[PDB]
Amino acid sequence: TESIVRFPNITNLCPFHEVFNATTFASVYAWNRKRISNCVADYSVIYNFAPFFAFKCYGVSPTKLNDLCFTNVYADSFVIRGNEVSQIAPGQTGNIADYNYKLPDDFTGCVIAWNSNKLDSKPSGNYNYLYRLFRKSKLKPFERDISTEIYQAGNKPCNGVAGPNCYSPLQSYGFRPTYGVGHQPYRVVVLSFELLHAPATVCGPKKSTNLVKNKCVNFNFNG
Amino acid sequence: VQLVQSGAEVKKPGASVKVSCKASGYTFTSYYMHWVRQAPGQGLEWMGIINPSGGSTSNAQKFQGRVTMTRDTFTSTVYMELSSLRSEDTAVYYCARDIARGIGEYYFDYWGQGTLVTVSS
Amino acid sequence: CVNLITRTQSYTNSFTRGVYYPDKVFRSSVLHSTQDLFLPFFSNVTWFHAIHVSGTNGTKRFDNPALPFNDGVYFASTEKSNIIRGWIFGTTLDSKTQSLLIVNNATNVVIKVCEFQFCNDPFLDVYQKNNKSWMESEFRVYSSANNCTFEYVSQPFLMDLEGKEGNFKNLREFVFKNIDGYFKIYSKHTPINLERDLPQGFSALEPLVDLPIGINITRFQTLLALHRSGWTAGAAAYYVGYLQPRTFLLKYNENGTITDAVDCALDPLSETKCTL
Amino acid sequence: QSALTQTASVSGSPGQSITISCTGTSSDVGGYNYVSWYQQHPGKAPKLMIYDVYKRPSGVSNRFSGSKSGNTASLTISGLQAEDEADYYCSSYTTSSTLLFGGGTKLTVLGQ
Ligand SMILES: *[C@@H]1O[C@H](CO)[C@@H](O)[C@H](O)[C@H]1NC(C)=O
Ligand SMILES: *[C@@H]1O[C@H](CO)[C@@H](O)[C@H](O)[C@H]1NC(C)=O
Ligand SMILES: *[C@@H]1O[C@H](CO)[C@@H](O)[C@H](O)[C@H]1NC(C)=O
Ligand SMILES: *[C@@H]1O[C@H](CO)[C@@H](O)[C@H](O)[C@H]1NC(C)=O
Ligand SMILES: *[C@@H]1O[C@H](CO)[C@@H](O)[C@H](O)[C@H]1NC(C)=O
Ligand SMILES: *[C@@H]1O[C@H](CO)[C@@H](O)[C@H](O)[C@H]1NC(C)=O
Ligand SMILES: *[C@@H]1O[C@H](CO)[C@@H](O)[C@H](O)[C@H]1NC(C)=O
Repeated sequence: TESIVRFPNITNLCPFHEVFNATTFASVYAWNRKRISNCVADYSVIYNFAPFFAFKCYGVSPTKLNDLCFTNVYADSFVIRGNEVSQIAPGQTGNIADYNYKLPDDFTGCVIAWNSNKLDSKPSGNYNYLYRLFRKSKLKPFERDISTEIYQAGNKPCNGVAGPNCYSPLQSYGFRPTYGVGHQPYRVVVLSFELLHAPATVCGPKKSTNLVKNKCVNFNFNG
Repeated sequence: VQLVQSGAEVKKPGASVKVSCKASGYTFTSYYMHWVRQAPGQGLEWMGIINPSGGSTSNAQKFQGRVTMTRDTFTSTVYMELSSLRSEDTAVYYCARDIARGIGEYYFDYWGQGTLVTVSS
Repeated sequence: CVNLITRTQSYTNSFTRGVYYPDKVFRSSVLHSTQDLFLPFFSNVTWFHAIHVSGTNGTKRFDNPALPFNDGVYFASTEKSNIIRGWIFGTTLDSKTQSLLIVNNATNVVIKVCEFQFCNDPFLDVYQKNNKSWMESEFRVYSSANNCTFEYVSQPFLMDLEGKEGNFKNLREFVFKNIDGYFKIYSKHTPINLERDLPQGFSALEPLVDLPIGINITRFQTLLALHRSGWTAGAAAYYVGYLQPRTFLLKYNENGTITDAVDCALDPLSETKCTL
Repeated sequence: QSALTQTASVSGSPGQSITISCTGTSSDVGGYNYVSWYQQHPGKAPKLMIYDVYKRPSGVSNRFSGSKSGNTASLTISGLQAEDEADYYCSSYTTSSTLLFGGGTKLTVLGQ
């Protein structure tokens, strides 16, 4: 007969003005994790931002995205070298997957990546954004590793000296305009979703229709 | 907060010595006050506690009863005493203060000044 | 900050406690078999009894407060009139990392996760200002208040000792569980009679706050409240347990309440009732 | 007693990060979680450098980091400059009601 979509009464838009068009994304080894809670999702501004080189949503579909919701999400920020833009996909190994950032094997979120080279780069070159070149083992999913212990690449115990067989775990790219568009620095935003076990809190401004029972319902009640 | 001890002191073997340390810069009664030893060029050793609030006068089992430390709040000084010294110790003595208001944990700082009690035939 | 509180030791058997609602459901007359973090039945739970003296005869005692935070804890105090006032869950209790500062004065709870300068013995000083001058607390717990996130400023956590009818009042039980970037705190205040040590009874617990913050918490220690006169002779009754990953069968009652449970592992008898 | 005995002497180079060890009765370090690493500048009174296992006091330049596993303790000095030739001493509260001081670690650095 009728459909009920009774949702919480609130209008505070979820933080996105400080997520995408932020000042400067952190480096891949120091990635941000901005928890989002107690608001209403407004994924329209994401498409309003720019046409994205990658938008692969591994949990749900982008059209399906705007009208469903979960408990609380996380937005992670990156700027990465152009080769590894696809490496954010769940399950892979490279300079960044096993050393800097790896999505869980059952990732259920979204991945966004677009140009910033003409936007945020320097003709003389920027070294602010780093990357974890070396690490002892694979980096567990959703882990923020920050230490800068010198890798033991030689028989001699390095113990922090800088020299042969002593390589610092942290290195940086060039970020020059004189780079091919296929490998130039790329910003990344990753969104993470849960499986709706806890009550939902944050989603799109779906109009909360009236409640009518005893006849028939397309009940939603946040799931 | 600087401390001060007595000057160099010398005794013959088999005699007594009575060293003193004066506290300054803080509340004398609140903080503990320890005593330590080390033979010239050798490792350190720790005597005991003279907590000024009430005479605790502790000591290790090695010096048990041999060392009789006494407090003095009015002069904000600490008095530390020996008995029957025959060339055994002849070491440098430091009055020690620990980093704790009230009940103490034996982490030392502000190691007094340093006195060389000397015993030899 | 001052270091004055000393702690004694004891052990006792938590007969059967710690069962709590894993999630909000109206499951009625349902024999659910939820597997989660719980307190093992008849486990050996410590009996920390922190004791303070006005201060005299320091008698060389070293301090010795220290507590781990393996999985979750079962702080289950019994003390009558509020002295246990909050906990300082953290990982280093220094200016390096984050740490919660749950503090429960007479009218609010002041969860203020923040990089704090917790020294070796935190405690709340309630000092008398005038002849009456109400009551005022201060800070010897922390001295830094560094870069950090927001507070939680909710309704008081522990109740205000509703003890008119003359009994030995609520067995205040909390289960602080940290998982997947959340802080889950449960509560229950079942009253008891004069002489009790958590008797039999499968009484359940209810979630109180689900803190969104996520930290590497690995140590904690409870904050006492010392009535300044040097301070008066304080006392407390800790009941720090330690949770373990166990499989429980919960016997939900008619009104959605939980009244019975079984750990499935204490005895082959319990396992057989767990597999039905 | 002097149960806590450490390395007699250790050597290093400017810039290198050498760790010195504290060894003694495993009850003393295993039972209680208190260690201390007072420095000893030759010719004058010693002073503290890290009062707990990994808790530095004021004025130590955050150059020394502690560790502990059963009967282990270290400072992990960052640079090992020429001024760090000073003697180093370990200490820990005991299972018994006493305090034991280690003896040794006359650290040396290049320059002779
Ligand atoms: C948000 O995006 C707009 C797009 O023009 C930009 O002007 C603005 O600076 C951005 N916000 C911030 C805080 O940078
Ligand atoms: C406690 O202190 C008082 C004085 O402060 C002293 O007379 C008494 O002997 C002390 N107690 C013990 C057991 O030494
Ligand atoms: C309880 O278990 C603990 C293990 O931490 C043990 O030390 C203690 O002796 C036990 N006490 C009793 C009464 O079983
Ligand atoms: C109790 O704590 C709240 C925290 O919001 C504070 O505003 C209030 O002043 C406190 N009152 C007293 C009496 O400490
Ligand atoms: C906290 O972080 C900020 C940002 O880096 C820094 O400027 C500040 O020194 C840190 N410490 C304190 C106590 O604010
Ligand atoms: C928490 O701190 C301990 C302290 O050594 C460390 O071993 C552990 O890896 C840390 N965990 C996380 C998730 O950072
Ligand atoms: C449920 O609530 C009713 C209402 O008082 C009560 O009569 C009944 O005993 C309750 N069921 C229980 C406690 O199992």
